[PDB]
Amino acid sequence: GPHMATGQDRVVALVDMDCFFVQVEQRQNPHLRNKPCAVVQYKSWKGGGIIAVSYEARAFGVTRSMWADDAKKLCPDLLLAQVRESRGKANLTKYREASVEVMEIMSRFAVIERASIDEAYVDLTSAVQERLQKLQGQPISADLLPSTYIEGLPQGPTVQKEGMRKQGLFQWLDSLQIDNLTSPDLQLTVGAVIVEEMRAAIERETGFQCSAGISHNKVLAKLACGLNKPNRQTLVSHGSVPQLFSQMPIRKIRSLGGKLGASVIEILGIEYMGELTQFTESQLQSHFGEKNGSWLYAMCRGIEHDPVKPRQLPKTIGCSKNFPGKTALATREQVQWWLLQLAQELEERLTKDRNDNDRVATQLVVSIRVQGDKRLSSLRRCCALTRYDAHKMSHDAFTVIKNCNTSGIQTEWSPPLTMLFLCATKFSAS
DNA sequence: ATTATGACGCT
DNA sequence: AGCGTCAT
Ligand SMILES: Nc1ncnc2c1ncn2[C@H]1C[C@H](O)[C@@H](COP(=O)(O)OP(=O)(O)OP(=O)(O)O)O1
Ligand SMILES: [Ca+2]
Ligand SMILES: [Mn+2]
Repeated sequence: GPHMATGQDRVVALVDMDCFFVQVEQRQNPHLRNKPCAVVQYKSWKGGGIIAVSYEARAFGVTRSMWADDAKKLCPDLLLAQVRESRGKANLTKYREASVEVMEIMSRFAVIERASIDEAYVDLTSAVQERLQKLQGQPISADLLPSTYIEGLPQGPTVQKEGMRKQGLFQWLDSLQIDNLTSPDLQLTVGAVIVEEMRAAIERETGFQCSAGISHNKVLAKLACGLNKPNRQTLVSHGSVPQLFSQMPIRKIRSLGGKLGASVIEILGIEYMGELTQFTESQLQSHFGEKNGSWLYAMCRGIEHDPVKPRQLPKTIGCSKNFPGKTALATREQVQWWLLQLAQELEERLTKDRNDNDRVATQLVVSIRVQGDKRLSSLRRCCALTRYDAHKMSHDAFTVIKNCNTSGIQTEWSPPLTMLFLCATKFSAS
């Protein structure tokens, strides 16, 4: 009862860019705006691989991971923008720089945690408190929430989508108790007002649209964000959780989309997140471990305590390339040339990072894959990163991997390498 | 031949 | 440390 924690202590948002790489290309090339279009990397093999898809193109069934030649079968008028190639490889610099544009705007409102190239968590608890006091107990007008959905509403006692949105928003606002400054529902609502402001700022200052989730923790905020995309935001209240989770496949919750989630389903014989409430914490810990068990017990009740970490910059800077099928590297000269290409991109990015962010990487991680292994990485080795010099880094990378070569002949490389990966890690202030 | 990343957990 | 998982 009264001592039962409800995980309503924080206001957390997740802001995620809509079809991000496509918007970056659409800003650059107005011919692509408001069109079925996708971003592709490489081209020779099956037209290139799609990595981002506009919502117009999704209507035709175009998806990520599709070959462009195959996407064209679904959508003959599909427009394409290609990822830049430098030093023989895809180069994602344009999108990383566009990401920084957005992250720096978000950071004006609150502490953010960079969660991917196109999304960040926001801890809005303090900002909400401040806005609540400037608000002096006045009601919140629907006009302040023009793109907000309230998950679970409307309910009870109609045709258009925007009509439904407003109906639900009005039910929510009509029920709000605005003279309690510690009401979690009110806090979420004020959070949503701030996120409208944040999203407007992002669009005004970059041209990019985004969606957002507002809830009491990161997992619910992420889930919320996806419920109404694109260009909308969704508030998931604590009270909405039992109905929301009652038909929510376990795999939809962040961290449960893989083997652990499959094991929860198989071992317990359930399908939906809500069904987890019928197990004791000890039961869940017995199957999934102490940490996962406790996390699942709380999470299926809408409760999670993972903090929004104050980190805007990536912790590592890496460069990787696959060499599939017959392109697998089979000579020492090949392996060395590509290590140099990777190292040259890495040096460029590291040198910029040092100037921008007052830090230096101190460790170089080298990873490779060998033909026939279908693990992502076959082998990882580290060495000291003491100078931002591509020839040195590529020589050092070669040194730590050269013994992987089972070939008798020095020139030849066996078994052929199907992936190379250089990663700069362990940053120190500089 | 579903590529190029990036964070965090386990032992 | 080196490997595995999950993610976008
Ligand atoms: N598996 C991947 N491989 C390479 N790049 C990816 C992959 N997944 C995502 N990206 C890139 C391209 C995306 O535009 C960008 C952001 O990803 P993501 O948020 O999942 O989708 P999205 O922004 O393209 O559309 P959405 O509107 O559904 O969020 O990151
Ligand atoms: Ca996105
Ligand atoms: Mn994303």
